[PDB]
Amino acid sequence: EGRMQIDEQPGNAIGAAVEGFDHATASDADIDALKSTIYTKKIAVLKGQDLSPQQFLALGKRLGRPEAYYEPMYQHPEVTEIFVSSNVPENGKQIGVPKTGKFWHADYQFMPDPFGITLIYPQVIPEKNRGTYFIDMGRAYDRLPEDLKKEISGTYCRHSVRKYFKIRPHDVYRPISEIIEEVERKTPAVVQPTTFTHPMTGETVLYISEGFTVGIEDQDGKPLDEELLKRLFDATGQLDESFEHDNIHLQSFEQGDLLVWDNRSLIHRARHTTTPEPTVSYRVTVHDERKLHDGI
Ligand SMILES: C[C@H](CC(=O)O)NCC(=O)O
Ligand SMILES: [Cl-]
Ligand SMILES: [Fe+2]
Repeated sequence: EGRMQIDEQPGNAIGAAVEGFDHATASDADIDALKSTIYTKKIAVLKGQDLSPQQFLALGKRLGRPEAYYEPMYQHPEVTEIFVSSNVPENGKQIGVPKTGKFWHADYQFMPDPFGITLIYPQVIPEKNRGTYFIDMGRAYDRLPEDLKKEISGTYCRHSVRKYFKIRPHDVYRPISEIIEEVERKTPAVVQPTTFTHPMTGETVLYISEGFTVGIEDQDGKPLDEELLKRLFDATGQLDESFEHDNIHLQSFEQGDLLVWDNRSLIHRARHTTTPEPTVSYRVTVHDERKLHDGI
């Protein structure tokens, strides 16, 4: 230990690069500084990581408690805790699930107890169309018009996987209404405060995403017209299919990079499939020392 170096982007710019990180030997202070960087700079890019799937899980265990994805078709064949996004067949077989995350979302936002930290370890990186898009929803909250902050004050949002639940191999020949009903039973919509206070930073986070947030309700639980959600999606940059909105950050990476990011503050989205270049990434998702927000 005592060799890790963190290079934060200047000022309010998102992100930091982390050199000399070895998960097997990092000190307690090293991990504390890395976690502080994640919560403050939102994306930490670990450089020069050459890890097996088993070692990648070991690295995640240094940061928190891993949770495996609740649908197992996403899981790595050797490591249940690794979620695999892949469109490269292996021995002709589909590993993980292709073309995941083509919509704005925070990970597990449709679940009652979402984890605070997402780790992505790219395996196959497009030459041209690489990277992941991000919006910092605490910064996006701050940039809302004052009256729009007022309009969501005291409201609650409903989040559900019902739009982007992916058909599974064993769903073939089932009637679609059966699958729709099963999703509502297995993963019922969850209600969260529209905004919450980040336990680590104190920031107010606007916890919505176009992909999972399906309704908004007033302070008494009465459903509000979803045009409010559309206006919030619009203001925060989530309806811009050009990805030019000022809130949007394109995070690129190179071989050996490993992204660790704040899954309270950030929403993210895969790029458009503007090229046929494949993507393969391994994901570990960990709970840290606090719940997503104090109301959980
Ligand atoms: C529905 C998504 C997975 C996918 O894009 O197929 N869930 C990812 C997550 O919430 O962690
Ligand atoms: Cl794109
Ligand atoms: Fe995701």
